[PDB]
Amino acid sequence: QIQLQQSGPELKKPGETVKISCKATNYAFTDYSMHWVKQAPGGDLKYVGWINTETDEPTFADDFKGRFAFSLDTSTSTAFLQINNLKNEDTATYFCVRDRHDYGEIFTYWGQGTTVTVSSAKTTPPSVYPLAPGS
Amino acid sequence: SMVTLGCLVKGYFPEPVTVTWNSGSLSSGVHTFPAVLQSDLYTLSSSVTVPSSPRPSETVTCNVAHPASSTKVDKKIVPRDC
Amino acid sequence: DVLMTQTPLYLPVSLGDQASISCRSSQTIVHNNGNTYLEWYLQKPGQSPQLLIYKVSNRFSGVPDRFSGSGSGTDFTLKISRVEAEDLGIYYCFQGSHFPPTFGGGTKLEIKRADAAPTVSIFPPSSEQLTSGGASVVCFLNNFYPKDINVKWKIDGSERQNGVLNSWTDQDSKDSTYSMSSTLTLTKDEYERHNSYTCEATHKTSTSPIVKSFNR
Repeated sequence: QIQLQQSGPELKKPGETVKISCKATNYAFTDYSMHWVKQAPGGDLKYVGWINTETDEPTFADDFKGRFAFSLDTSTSTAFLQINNLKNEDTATYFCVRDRHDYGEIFTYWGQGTTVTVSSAKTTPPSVYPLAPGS
Repeated sequence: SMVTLGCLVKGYFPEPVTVTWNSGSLSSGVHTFPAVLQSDLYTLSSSVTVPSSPRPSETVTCNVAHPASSTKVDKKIVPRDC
Repeated sequence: DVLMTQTPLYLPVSLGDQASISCRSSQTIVHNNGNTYLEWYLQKPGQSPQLLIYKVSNRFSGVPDRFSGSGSGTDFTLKISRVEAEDLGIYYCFQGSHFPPTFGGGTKLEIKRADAAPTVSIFPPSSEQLTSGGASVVCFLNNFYPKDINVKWKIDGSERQNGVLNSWTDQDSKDSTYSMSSTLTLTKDEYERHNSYTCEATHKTSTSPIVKSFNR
């Protein structure tokens, strides 16, 4: 019944900053550190890092060692992944996961994912053109 | 004899855009393709190969819905001829 | 950094067929604890990774007997025995032995069928986009199979290398086929300067590419 409900989609712009939530259900939220994974559109399943839910001490994989931040609210049991100086490459889907007190890792329970989209574009409607046979 | 018409949905942001054909009455041979990025906007297309006989007869409209702009726009296909 | 490598990139089979997908490790993956942490995830469309097997062979709580993990050292193999209609998705090996935990390449598990040729169609730009100034010539190569296929644009006899953005359908659900659009986009002025526009579909079901075109 352990659940890891995350936040809805986010249409951010290069530079803007974004914080993302991951609510933890049915378990001792502070006895298992949370993990964050990145999945670039169409594949790219990369690992962002983790934060010790006890001490709040974050651990980043070499590459997410720049604009990423991990933090949490215990009086709710919610982890957060924030990203700064927002680049285009950042667009993808971030999932929070956790283990089962195995020391070696086994990402068992994952979040549904929250997509973060980066684009200069401001909500602009499509122009429609009819593709009548020409040949 | 089959007639493939199409619909160029272009320059929209963000997503998504529901392309329907004939108010949802053409659920046969209809492909709405995955959007990409021409640069900073999304582009997508959609196809429907209808029987030769009925298309020219009439009723062949492309229906694209783009939830964000709360915009609904649909275009009927015309021969253009010459 | 243990680079997870998987094979094959794409694996198509019939229903009820046995599949054996494999993972390779740059370094061994026996964590200090005294155990290898090879993990098999199954991600469906627009979904998160379902752990299937653990510590090399330990199929997780609930995953069927069908799903079996093998291995020892760097080499491991997961293997289904009666592919059901819900096993399709992108399989992924993982490892929690070292840091950082790497994720395999992904083996897409799909359906196999009778190879079939495409239904190429070519459409010149519309009047309105043409006023707007842009000019997009589209080509649908719908319903072919296998997914491998290559479309070439040729303006006035000459091959047009740039300006095209392609976009692929996933395995068509109704019939297991694939479809695809290839769009070349010049400006009104570019498009204007020409006569003929060809879109050659070259599928393994032929030798001589399927050609369609138009003048102005």
